[PDB]
Amino acid sequence: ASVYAWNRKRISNCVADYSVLYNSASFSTFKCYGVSPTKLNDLCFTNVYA
Amino acid sequence: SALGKLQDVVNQNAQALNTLVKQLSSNFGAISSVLNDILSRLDPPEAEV
Repeated sequence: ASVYAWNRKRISNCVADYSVLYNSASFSTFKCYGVSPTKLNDLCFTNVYA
Repeated sequence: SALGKLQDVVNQNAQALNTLVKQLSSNFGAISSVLNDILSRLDPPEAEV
């Protein structure tokens, strides 16, 4: 989407593999706020919004 | 009520102690009052703050 009209999707009832994103060398940036990017695989969420 | 003086001593100590316990839930500026929520999410350079 265009930034003025950004998309949103809900993630639920699933296993969230965060190492697959964190250790992907293709990202130019990966900055987490309030949580360490390396502890994400050990955490549970109500849901996740992307 | 005849024994109110003794009951009063008991009530005051109980109240003081319950207050001490309730204070553990205060954040005092923290993201969470729970020490484990801090530890399970942040790396030491931030967790320590």
